[PDB]
Amino acid sequence: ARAGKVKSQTPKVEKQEKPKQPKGRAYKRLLYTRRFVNVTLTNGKRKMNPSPSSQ
Amino acid sequence: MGKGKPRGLNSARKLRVHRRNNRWAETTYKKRLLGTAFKSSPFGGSSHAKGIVLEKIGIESKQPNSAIRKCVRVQLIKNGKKVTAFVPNDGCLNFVDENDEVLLAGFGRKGKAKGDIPGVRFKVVKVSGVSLLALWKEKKEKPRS
Amino acid sequence: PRAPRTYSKTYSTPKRPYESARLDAELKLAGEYGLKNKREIYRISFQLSKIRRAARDLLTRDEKDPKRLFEGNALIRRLVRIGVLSEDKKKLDYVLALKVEDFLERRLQTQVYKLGLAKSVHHARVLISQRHIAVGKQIVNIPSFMVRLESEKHIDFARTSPFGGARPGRVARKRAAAAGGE
Amino acid sequence: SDAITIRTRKVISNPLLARKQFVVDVLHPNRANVSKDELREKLAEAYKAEKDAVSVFGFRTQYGGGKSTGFGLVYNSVADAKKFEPAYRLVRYGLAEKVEKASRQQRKQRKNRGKKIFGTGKSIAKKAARRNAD
RNA sequence: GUAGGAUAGUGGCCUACCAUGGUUUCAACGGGUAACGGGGAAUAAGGGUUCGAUUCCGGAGAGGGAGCCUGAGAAACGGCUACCACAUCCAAGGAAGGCAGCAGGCGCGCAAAUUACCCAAUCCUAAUUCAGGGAGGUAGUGACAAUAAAUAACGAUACAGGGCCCAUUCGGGUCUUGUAAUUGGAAUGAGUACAAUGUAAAUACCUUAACGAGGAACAACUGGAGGGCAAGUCUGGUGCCAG
Ligand SMILES: [Mg+2]
Ligand SMILES: [Mg+2]
Ligand SMILES: [Mg+2]
Ligand SMILES: [Mg+2]
Ligand SMILES: [Mg+2]
Ligand SMILES: [Mg+2]
Ligand SMILES: [Mg+2]
Ligand SMILES: [Mg+2]
Ligand SMILES: [Mg+2]
Ligand SMILES: [Mg+2]
Ligand SMILES: [Mg+2]
Ligand SMILES: [Mg+2]
Ligand SMILES: [Mg+2]
Ligand SMILES: [Mg+2]
Ligand SMILES: [Mg+2]
Ligand SMILES: [Mg+2]
Ligand SMILES: [Mg+2]
Ligand SMILES: [Mg+2]
Ligand SMILES: [Mg+2]
Ligand SMILES: [Mg+2]
Ligand SMILES: [Mg+2]
Repeated sequence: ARAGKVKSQTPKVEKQEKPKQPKGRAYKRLLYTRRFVNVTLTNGKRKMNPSPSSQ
Repeated sequence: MGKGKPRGLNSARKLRVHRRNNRWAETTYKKRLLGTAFKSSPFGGSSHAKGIVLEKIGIESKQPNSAIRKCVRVQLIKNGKKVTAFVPNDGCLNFVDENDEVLLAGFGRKGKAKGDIPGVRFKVVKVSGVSLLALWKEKKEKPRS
Repeated sequence: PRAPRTYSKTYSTPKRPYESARLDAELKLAGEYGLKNKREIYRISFQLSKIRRAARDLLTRDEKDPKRLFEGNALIRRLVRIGVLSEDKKKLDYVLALKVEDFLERRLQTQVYKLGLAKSVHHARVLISQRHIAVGKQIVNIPSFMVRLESEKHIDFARTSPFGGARPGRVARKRAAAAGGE
Repeated sequence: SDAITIRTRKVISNPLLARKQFVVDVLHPNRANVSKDELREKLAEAYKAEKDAVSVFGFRTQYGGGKSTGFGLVYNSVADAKKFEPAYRLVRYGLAEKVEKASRQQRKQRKNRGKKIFGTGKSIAKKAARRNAD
């Protein structure tokens, strides 16, 4: 089309029934854990949202 | 060099005058003074304006990126002036339709163009009392025709 | 027509949003002293900021001369009462550098955890929220209470409710009922 | 268990109004809420006043049961209490009766109507009756 | 200026007669203001800049402009008289009007609430303890703005991370942490609800009995995820399109 062709063309994938990421302070706690407590692995450098290791 | 401006202890009025004079080179200040917004500027120096959709018009974009930018020729209600409002997101123009009331907003640049869409200054926000973004989302539905 | 009830948009956002290091620091602070948001941190900063400003102002006049002497002294006293300032440090120029961490540490948030009671910061907070903990014999349920040091020894579990041990409390009752039925 | 530990803080004797006015302070340990009648009774027992001339208001309990902090007066007599205390208070107590009246708006309307007419209404009525034929 | 007139009184306020002054580049005069003035507001190193219709103080106005009665005090508009502009009621001869009080409607607009409850407070007026009061308060609507903070917490068992008595290979795991529709005991007020509190009467608050949490809920949205700038070289759909 020549008026929002792309929105109509895509396949609608459905929201997966995943568990709630808890609200308020819980989230903050989780974030903290992710950051400073657990300490993510680094070959040389830190990274917040890593990739599946590939090109 | 004493550097232009009078540094005397009683040279204050003159200084003030000079400052005032200078003020008329500053563009924003000038605008504020003369009421360019109140005398021109399709809107009445306002945030928004309701306007009637006269027709749907695809406008060809500036350069680099090449496309048709699905704008609308809007007639503002309060003044009677005629402007061109870009319509955001996928489709959206269909939703807007034709001869509808349409609540416009400024595009962002305190007047002026917005990037690539030449001769275009306004976002359509609401069409006949809803909201375009909302419509696009389908979080809220249109009130029929 | 009565009078405008006054307020302050007290607790103020930083001037840049995404100074990454700063953000990280904030997060760390939150983790340490179990906060719901950066908002709390900001508030704390503002509180401290004001104090710092006051100190600066005082300094900008001569210590010996009057307002500086008195007002500053009063401020120092207040700080001491709050329990952020130490007893070694009561020289105004010490207030100047108090730090937000110290402020955080003085909360009824942490003064539950520091005195045992809870076990694990968040838990303490939850307890405070849920109508336990009475600083006097009057039930505080604000986490950001700021304990008075003079009344830190007096922090107990509530006269009423469990843990203090007046009533067992709802789930327990249900269990008892079930047992009875059985 | 509790014993309704009542106190009477800030006692101002009032020869002008003919009363003892004061802050009622009261405790609940494990009971919750004191009740007004009970408070009055307690006051009477204390002061040798009788509920009839005791008169209490305000309060709002502290927070987390425990305490309550209202305002209580003990008049020099029942009669005195009656002729000084506002009517609402009396009604609350039970001493006086609730004053049965019309709605405020309605009253206003009535007043307006009255203003609109002149002299006695009897004449007006008569006139209306006369018209009735026309 | 002189004299009168007037005014409660000063005064070119007005009249008579005379003099030719008076203001001005230290911006007079004129024009504009999407200008009522100030207290103040926003911003906030210091200096500033912008805003001030709007809770207090002043000033104006009651559709416009005029005129006046009464009165200590009005050039009053919830007084009158006129003309203009707008409009109502009519048996056509004539009458009545003025929300920029409150509520409400249209209208305009991007843009703003109930035709509610009462004098209990606050104060006000009178012939006045006693009446009245859309001044004022009380709720209603209200994400204007502001403050305070719930949206699980502690277990156990079950699978993994960390200290390690010793590292002939193990491993107990003696000690501490995170993950599982396990499960279990302990609260919770958001809801509801006798009561009692409040209150003018009510609501609502605070106080309580009773019920009310286990992912199906007693469910957090908004924006973003190349840079500026916190965070995806993930997967597909697209293929100068639509965005
Ligand atoms: Mg190109
Ligand atoms: Mg309780
Ligand atoms: Mg004279
Ligand atoms: Mg102004
Ligand atoms: Mg004006
Ligand atoms: Mg003003
Ligand atoms: Mg205006
Ligand atoms: Mg005023
Ligand atoms: Mg009008
Ligand atoms: Mg007038
Ligand atoms: Mg009126
Ligand atoms: Mg008036
Ligand atoms: Mg009105
Ligand atoms: Mg609004
Ligand atoms: Mg009012
Ligand atoms: Mg509401
Ligand atoms: Mg709560
Ligand atoms: Mg999202
Ligand atoms: Mg996006
Ligand atoms: Mg994306
Ligand atoms: Mg980045």
